Amino acid sequence: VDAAVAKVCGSEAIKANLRRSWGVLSADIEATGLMLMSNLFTLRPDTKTYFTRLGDVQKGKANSKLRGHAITLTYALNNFVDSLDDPSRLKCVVEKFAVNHINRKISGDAFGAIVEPMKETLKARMGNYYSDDVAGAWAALVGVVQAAL
Amino acid sequence: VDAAVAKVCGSEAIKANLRRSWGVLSADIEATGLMLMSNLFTLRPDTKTYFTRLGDVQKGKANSKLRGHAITLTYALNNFVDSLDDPSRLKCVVEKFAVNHINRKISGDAFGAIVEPMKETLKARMGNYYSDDVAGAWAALVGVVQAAL
Amino acid sequence: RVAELANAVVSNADQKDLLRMSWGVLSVDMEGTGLMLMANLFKTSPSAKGKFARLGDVSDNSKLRGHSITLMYALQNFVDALDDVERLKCVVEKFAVNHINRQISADEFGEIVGPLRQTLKARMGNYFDEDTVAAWASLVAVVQAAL
Amino acid sequence: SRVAELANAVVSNADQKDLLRMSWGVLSVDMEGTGLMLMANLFKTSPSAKGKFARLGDVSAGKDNSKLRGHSITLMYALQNFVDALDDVERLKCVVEKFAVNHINRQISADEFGEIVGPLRQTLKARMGNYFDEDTVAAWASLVAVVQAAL
Ligand code: HEM
Ligand code: HEM
Ligand code: HEM
Ligand code: HEM
Repeated sequence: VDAAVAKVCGSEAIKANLRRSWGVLSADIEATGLMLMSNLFTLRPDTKTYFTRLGDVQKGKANSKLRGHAITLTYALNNFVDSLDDPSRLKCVVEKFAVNHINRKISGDAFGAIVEPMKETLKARMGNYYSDDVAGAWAALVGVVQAAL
Repeated sequence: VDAAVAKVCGSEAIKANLRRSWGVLSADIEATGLMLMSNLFTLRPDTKTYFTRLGDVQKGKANSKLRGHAITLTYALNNFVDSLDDPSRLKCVVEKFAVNHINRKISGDAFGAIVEPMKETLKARMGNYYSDDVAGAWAALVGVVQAAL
Repeated sequence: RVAELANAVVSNADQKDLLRMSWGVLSVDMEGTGLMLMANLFKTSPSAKGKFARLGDVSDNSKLRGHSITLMYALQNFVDALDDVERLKCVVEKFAVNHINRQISADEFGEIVGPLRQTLKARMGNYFDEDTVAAWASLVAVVQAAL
Repeated sequence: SRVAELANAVVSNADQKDLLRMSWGVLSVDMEGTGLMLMANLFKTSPSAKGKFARLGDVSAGKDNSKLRGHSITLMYALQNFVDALDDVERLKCVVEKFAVNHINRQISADEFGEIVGPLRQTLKARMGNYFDEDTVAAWASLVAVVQAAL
């Protein structure tokens, strides 16, 4: 966890890429959350096994349980971005976040299923501001969660 | 105008207080704009004569013309706050802003009618984060507009 | 009941204004305010320490720091939902899932209101308003209806 | 007046609102840069606009012209205002009607104001790259049409 936190917090390039991309996503957090979940289930349908409670995830916004989850997910991302200046905060916020994910038996490898879906979401929402380095920044941040699981 | 811009942009404390107080006001842009206008007309009912087109300003949010003005006013403040890191930007944005106010024959002294209404609005919305330094920062920013009129 | 209460919150302009104004103050310092709220809870309702046993000693605690920051982002989520009934209902119901599972009753959850009043009084100073407390109690009641 | 009926439909069209907020997220990364780009495109495809903007001086100078710079930044905060109004029809109507007052006084007709749509498309192509889609332009055209109805 400490090494993963240091990789993110010690890099001005990673932090700048996370802040600019989050700024863009924050124009519509509900649409962002729904788009991320859609990309997760389309690219990584294997992950649907973890989301039985949500019912028919193909329904998108019209599924109120999926909608509540998609919106709520973005507030964890908001907290992570607001933690980037402070390694001690990013550490304790990620370890807090990890508790329920550990309880649901989501391994670091399983959680990593989010990475390519996040890359596609970034491509579809950032226009020409998208870069490989932006995707890399998000993979590093997801790496902090993976280390905690 | 240049001297007034230099005072604002030359103090890290003025800029910090403008940004932090704007962050609070931005929790409810519409309520902020309406509250500021209500304070203007309560503390300075003499200024009502500039606003004939808006009709019965005592009606507040229920008066659609007053509501449109109150909301729109806040987007000039948003622009000013976003201009603080670049003196040349603050200058050109305030000079642009001033054009229509000059056309309305609003003097620097008349425009300064907003200062005490703004102080009251800051006290009302900031709780214990209010201080006289925050009021001073806003007086300095309004001073840039006054110098341009 | 969640729907009835959520509809009344979304329809009450004066109450939403009090929620957003006071939230503008509470959210200046997400970390500090979160810790203050939790400390008030533990002081007032000692039984809460037991529900929060995983945090260890809550009397310098990183687990409590992580929890208290995170709590404030659920409040942000609620405040951001105040203009859309269906959004408010779905975020409240999502929030409730884990709280139901931990066996936190509506009565136990209402232990947060007094601590929120004390937090509001500490943060709002001379502009503290009892009507603001009533507004927060109304929002908390939407959540209680989901438990 | 067609303002109210057009505003009703903008507020009720969720997919179109999503297109407006998504594309706005990209357009607003660089408020100054994008505002200047939009104005440059306006002068390119409607050179007649130079006459209405004569006060700005030499618009070919871009950011080096402080009057053009101030206007171009300020224009983007009116777009921010519109985007922030999309969920509340009374809010959208009152901000559009407020905005229209000065434009009416400048004798800018509905047809002249619509000259901004091409410039919006070109700016969107530059900002969106490979992910550009005409659906975003149709969304902006619907919002522009609310303003046009007020003129
Ligand atoms: C960007 C990555 C992610 C973020 C920010 C995120 C955030 C959240 C948040 C805030 C919650 C609600 C609080 C909680 O119960 O823990 C949640 C619930 C959940 N997470 Fe994640 N998570 C992410 C990735 C994943 C992935 C990849 C999986 C599965 C492989 C997963 C499975 C779940 C499940 C099953 C729930 C409970 C869903 C429900 O029944 O409502 N999460 N997550
Ligand atoms: C914080 C201070 C102020 C801000 C940010 C502000 C901002 C604005 C903005 C953005 C507009 C619309 C664009 C325009 O037509 O110029 C406007 C219009 C106006 N301003 Fe101000 N202004 C402020 C103070 C004042 C004061 C103190 C007066 C009068 C003494 C005044 C008189 C007006 C009038 C008469 C209009 C046109 C109203 C209408 O018929 O819709 N302004 N202002
Ligand atoms: C304003 C009221 C409250 C808010 C906003 C809030 C929010 C949260 C959030 C966001 C989490 C983490 C996600 C999750 O696991 O569900 C959480 C966890 C928790 N909540 Fe609450 N909650 C509140 C009131 C309460 C109360 C009154 C209790 C019990 C007396 C309680 C008991 C807990 C417990 C035991 C956890 C798990 C703690 C851990 O081990 O880290 N909650 N809550
Ligand atoms: C997206 C479309 C547009 C937006 C958001 C926009 C916004 C603004 C704003 C915020 C101002 C400053 C306040 C005011 O004086 O009204 C302004 C001024 C102006 N607008 Fe527009 N407007 C747009 C389209 C147009 C078009 C198409 C024309 C004419 C072809 C036009 C002509 C002007 C002129 C002449 C001024 C005064 C410029 C100066 O001397 O500084 N507008 N507009």
